[PDB]
Amino acid sequence: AEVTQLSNGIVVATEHNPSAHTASVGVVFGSGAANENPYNNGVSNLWKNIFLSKENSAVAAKEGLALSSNISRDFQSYIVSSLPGSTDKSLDFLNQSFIQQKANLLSSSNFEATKKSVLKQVQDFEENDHPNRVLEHLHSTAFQNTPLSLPTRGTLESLENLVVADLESFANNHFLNSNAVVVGTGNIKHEDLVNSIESKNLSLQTGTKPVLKKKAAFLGSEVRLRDDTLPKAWISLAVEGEPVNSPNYFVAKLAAQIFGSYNAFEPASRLQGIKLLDNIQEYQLCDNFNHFSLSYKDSGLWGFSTATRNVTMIDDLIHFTLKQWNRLTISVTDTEVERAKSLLKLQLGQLYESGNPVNDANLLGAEVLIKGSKLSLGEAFKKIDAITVKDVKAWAGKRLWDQDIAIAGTGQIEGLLDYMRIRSDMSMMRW
Amino acid sequence: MAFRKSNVYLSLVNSYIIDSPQPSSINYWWNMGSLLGLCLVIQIVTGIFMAMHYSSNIELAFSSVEHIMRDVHNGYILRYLHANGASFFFMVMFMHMAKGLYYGSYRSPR
Amino acid sequence: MAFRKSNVYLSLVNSYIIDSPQPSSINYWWNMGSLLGLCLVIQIVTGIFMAMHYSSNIELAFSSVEHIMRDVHNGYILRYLHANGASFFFMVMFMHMAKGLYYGSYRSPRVTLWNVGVIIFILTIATAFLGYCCVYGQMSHWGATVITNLFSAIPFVGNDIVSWLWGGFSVSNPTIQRFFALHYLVPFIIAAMVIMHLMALHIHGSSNPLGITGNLDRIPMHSYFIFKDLVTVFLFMLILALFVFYSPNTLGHPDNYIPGNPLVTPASIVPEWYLLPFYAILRSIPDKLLGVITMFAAILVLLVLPFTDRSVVRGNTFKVLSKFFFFIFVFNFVLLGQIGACHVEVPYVLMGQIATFIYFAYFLIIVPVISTIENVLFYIGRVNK
Amino acid sequence: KSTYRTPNFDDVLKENNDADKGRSYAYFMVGAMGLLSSAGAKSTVETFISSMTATADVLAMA
Amino acid sequence: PEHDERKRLGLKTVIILSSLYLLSIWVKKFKWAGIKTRKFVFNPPKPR
Amino acid sequence: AYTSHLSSKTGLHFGRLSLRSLTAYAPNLMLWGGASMLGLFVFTEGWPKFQDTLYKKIPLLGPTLEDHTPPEDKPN
Amino acid sequence: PQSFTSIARIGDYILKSPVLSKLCVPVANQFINLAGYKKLGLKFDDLIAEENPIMQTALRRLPEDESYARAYRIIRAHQTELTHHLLPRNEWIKAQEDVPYLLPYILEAEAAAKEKDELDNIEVSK
Amino acid sequence: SFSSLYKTFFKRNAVFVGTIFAGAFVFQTVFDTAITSWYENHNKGKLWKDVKARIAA
Ligand code: HEM
Ligand code: HEM
Ligand code: HEM
Repeated sequence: AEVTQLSNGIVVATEHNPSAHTASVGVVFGSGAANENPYNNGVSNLWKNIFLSKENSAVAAKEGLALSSNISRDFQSYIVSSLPGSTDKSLDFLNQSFIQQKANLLSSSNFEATKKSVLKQVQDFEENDHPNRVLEHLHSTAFQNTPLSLPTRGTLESLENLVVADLESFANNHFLNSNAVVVGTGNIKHEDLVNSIESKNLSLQTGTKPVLKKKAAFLGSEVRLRDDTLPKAWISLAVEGEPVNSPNYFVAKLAAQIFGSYNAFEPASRLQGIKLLDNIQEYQLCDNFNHFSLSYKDSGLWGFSTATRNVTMIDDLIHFTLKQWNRLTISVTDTEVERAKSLLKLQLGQLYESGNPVNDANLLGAEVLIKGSKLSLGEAFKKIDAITVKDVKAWAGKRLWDQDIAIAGTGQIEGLLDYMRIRSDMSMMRW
Repeated sequence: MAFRKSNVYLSLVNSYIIDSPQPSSINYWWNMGSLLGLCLVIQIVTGIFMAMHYSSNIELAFSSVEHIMRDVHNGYILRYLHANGASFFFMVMFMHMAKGLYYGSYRSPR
Repeated sequence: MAFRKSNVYLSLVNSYIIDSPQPSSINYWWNMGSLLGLCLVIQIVTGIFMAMHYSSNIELAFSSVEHIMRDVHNGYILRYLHANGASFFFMVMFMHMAKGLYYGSYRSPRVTLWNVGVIIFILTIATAFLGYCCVYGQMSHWGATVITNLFSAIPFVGNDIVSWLWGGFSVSNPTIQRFFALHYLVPFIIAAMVIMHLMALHIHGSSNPLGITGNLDRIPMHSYFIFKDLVTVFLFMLILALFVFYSPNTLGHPDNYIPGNPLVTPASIVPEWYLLPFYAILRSIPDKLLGVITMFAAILVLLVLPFTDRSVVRGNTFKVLSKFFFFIFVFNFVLLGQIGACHVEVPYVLMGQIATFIYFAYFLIIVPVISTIENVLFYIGRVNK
Repeated sequence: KSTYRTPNFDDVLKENNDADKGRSYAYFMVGAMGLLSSAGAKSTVETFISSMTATADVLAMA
Repeated sequence: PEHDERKRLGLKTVIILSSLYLLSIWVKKFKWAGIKTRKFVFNPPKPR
Repeated sequence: AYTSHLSSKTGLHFGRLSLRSLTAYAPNLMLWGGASMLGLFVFTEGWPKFQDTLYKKIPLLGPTLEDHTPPEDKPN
Repeated sequence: PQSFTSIARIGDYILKSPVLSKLCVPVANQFINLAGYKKLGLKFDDLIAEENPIMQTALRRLPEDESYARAYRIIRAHQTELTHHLLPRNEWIKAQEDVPYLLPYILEAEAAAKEKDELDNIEVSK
Repeated sequence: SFSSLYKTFFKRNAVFVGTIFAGAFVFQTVFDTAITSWYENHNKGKLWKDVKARIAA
């Protein structure tokens, strides 16, 4: 359904869909925030925000073009959305403003304003957004002293040290031809986009990106950023998950779906077919949780992330969650796997084929940057339907039974016990 | 909640042994109280297993202790365990009282 | 707040004795638990004050008990108080267990309470047996011989367990000194088990004779049930004083005043009267292994009763058939005791076997069927269709 | 100093961090302690029971 | 008269308890390593 | 096609224990039975009846347990 | 311990049969008169032991006027049996007054819990 | 083959405690024999078997 082709310098990937009413054109680079130091962290955030400057957005909005940008740990994307007859203008803007004439966005008194804007933005994230910063600290201690622990927002002390030369240096090291994938989603054809890319000479740069010296390695640890003036108690908790293009990638996604996500204030989320809600709905142990399976180029993370105002029974919450995690190793039943298979196919269909051609361009550029081609939804559904109970048991014996955990928490987490008491829940005494 | 928490007796065991919040910085002088509990269990068990054989008349007291040393299988183990364990009971108890005297564990709350 | 609530120990005494919310409608059958505590304090105190004079050797056991009865000042008071207070301990214990069986105090909240009670029942039976064997009369020696020769029926290690319990090759000096050390020890396990009984009682409160919820009308235990229990405490002391000072050897077998002779069988070996129903359930089965297994099952079949009482209202207060069969169980127990006192003769063997079957069919057959039938009758007597 | 700058645990981290290797090393020590505790507990319980079994004074009169 | 057997059992007991003491020291240090190598940092909070 | 109903059976259960959980647990129950049997083989080793029946039948540790005192220096 | 749905099933089978009705209904009426809970002012659904989550659910779902009236009947029976008397004969619960008022709430909570357990232990036919 | 070593002996706690008790049985027998042999060999000539052999010769 989707067509990727390597033209003479660059990889063009389209996902044509004529039922759409927009067409998102963009370039997705494969050098996210894992390609930073501790000292220039947040230069990708600043590249994102000077791509989305007021000066750069007036130019696009005069032509009927909306700009969307995204920073992750693996990839970073710069996507230009437009009406379907306006793909040539999207490529003209992406060529001129971002690729060739790059030293005009990077002027003084625009870089300064955008640096002040991302300083205020990162400070507002670090003070107010409590679940997402607990997940960021979960990466910060799961993969510490290793490239994957860098927060994609960038820290507040490393963003203040940044000058224009750091953005130019990151641009020359990463915004390359061997590192880019130019993506067209919405309703532009693959022939039309590649004809437009051959028409105007579209080349970013020639060198190769810097090879990282140490691969990402999970180190079991914890961080305890307790803040007794916060109402709730946010705690993420994770084991090492499968990386992307692993054979147990969909199995890790399925095992995350066996325990699903939950929202105690929603009455139709109380009635989910999880066996953990019998434990945690008696004394209302949590307000919400979500089990995630993140996967990156080098490693991944598998666990959950919760929040509760029952600050005295944090230990019962963590205990019952990890004692349910042991059931994948010992006694996961068949209907849990079938319910999770149906719900995982539903989650994957709501993620991949939504009506938003920005998100499809993000996912397509990432999945053909890492793997070189995009796996179709039918083959993914067959790989999901081929997962048996024995596969979840083997994966949970490998990755979950008595493995090291990474924990991260903020708020009123005095009730959260220390590491060895929580890590003793990863393996029962067979009862 | 957990079964060690919701039970009647396991909540006592949990709040005194399992979940009992101890400070991080207490040293091996705080092991003397647990050692006194171990000492007392040793004394009670060995004393019962020697009171099974001890005869408390004035004509049979010393000879019955001598019967424990001679005729009872591993009876010298019980007798020497009782005597040396009472001496160690008082050694560890003097260390417990001296710890309370040094670190001021007698003061206003305690 | 008050000092009776704020202190460490007075909060325990307050929350168990002084402010303990009892339901208003409980009756004098709820006094037997406090009476059992009084019996235990009587037994432990008179036991210590006789252990100061008793000698556990096999040549000095009976002579030292007679030294208590003759030479010790008020020692006859202590000995008759200990013996008849053990008989009264078991009377009030049977009343406590029977009011639990009657008013449904074994059901869903108080299963832990019922099971700790059964553990206390087993330990008190064992204490009474060892203390009866401490006198070393004729019934003491031969009761020890019979009940510890019961364990030679286990086919693997029966002789090993028997010669480990005896301390030798028959019941002798090491057996009697063993039994005295154990008879001193085990009542403190009973006191700790009584504290566990009080914990399991305190977490859910008492039941009431109606069976309905008692959370609505409650009364603090001090100044109401303190004096309501003082009435039965003085009544228990009055009946015990009668049986200690005027008929002191009525509840005792007269063969215990013969010294312990291993070469003479006293022609009817019979334990104390409160172990006689279990002695009858023992002798009903014509096999030594299945007999002691049936006696242990006779003590342990009360653990089945929370899961066989199929009723939906608690207690036989409002149940006609359950009331009738409960008193059939009670008088079957009295028949079983009178059967076990008898010799092994022709109508008595069949009557003991039939009474043992009725004893086990009460918990296992009669109670589920009768309670299911009463559930159906309670439904269809007031549902119009 | 940020909270995302984790401190220097490098003096206490072991250089290789194989999971099965480190867990076999930890559980071999815990299992050896349980081994010798089982032997000592057996010897202790058999000591007290064998004290309760019989005496030489009656085994001579056997 | 228990002298020989008492010294024999003393050798057995002393060997087993010395090995258990050293293993328990290792198990203590292993269980306590995660607490023993903690680090606290303090970036003082903003005034309200 | 189109599926209007969800076809399912109600399993087999006794409230908490399920047949599926019992079949998933049963080999580790056999392992715990074997572990407790080894525990009884430990804590009954000094028992000379169990030595005579079981532990002296062992190839390399069997004759190790039995004694070699003659009936000239045994008092009984 | 016996489920209320089972009591309803057996009792409905007895009541829907013309022979079993005329044979067992007077036995139950005389059983209820001998049971004597009406002399204390109690209806039968005050007598059900409430210390289980199905009964706690039904008692939470009882409307408030029945809750206040049940509270008064329970307190009145406690005081009556405290004084070791009965209520006077005009204060006895009449036969037409002894209606099962808690029974639809008990049977509905029982059906909900049985359906919840059955869906907890399903096996999808694949 | 540390993965195989862990997966065999240390994954299941039942097999773990079973190996603990099996090792404790083998240890009790072998170690008691070793201490008995070392004690009787250290005290050679002083035990009753050696005094009895001297009387016999
Ligand atoms: C509080 C704990 C105890 C202490 C401190 C203690 C102290 C002592 C001491 C010092 C001796 C003299 C030892 C000697 O020189 O021979 C002794 C002897 C004795 N104790 Fe205890 N004891 C305790 C518990 C018990 C208990 C509970 C009993 C009874 C069951 C008991 C029974 C004996 C006996 C029978 C002796 C007789 C002599 C002997 O064989 O040692 N002990 N005790
Ligand atoms: C649980 C409570 C107790 C019960 C049920 C109990 C039961 C008995 C019985 C029935 C007898 C035989 C009485 C006779 O017929 O002469 C007896 C004897 C005896 N008991 Fe107890 N007893 C208890 C507590 C104690 C305690 C705690 C001690 C020790 C301190 C003790 C010491 C004695 C002694 C020394 C005898 C010897 C004979 C005598 O003097 O009566 N008793 N016990
Ligand atoms: C030393 C023996 C005992 C003592 C001191 C004791 C003490 C008590 C006390 C004080 C109560 C509360 C008052 C009452 O309800 O009567 C109680 C309640 C109870 N006991 Fe016992 N008890 C003993 C033995 C037993 C036995 C042998 C059983 C039967 C297995 C038992 C079962 C119960 C039950 C079921 C209750 C709750 C009764 C209710 O609240 O309706 N107890 N016990």
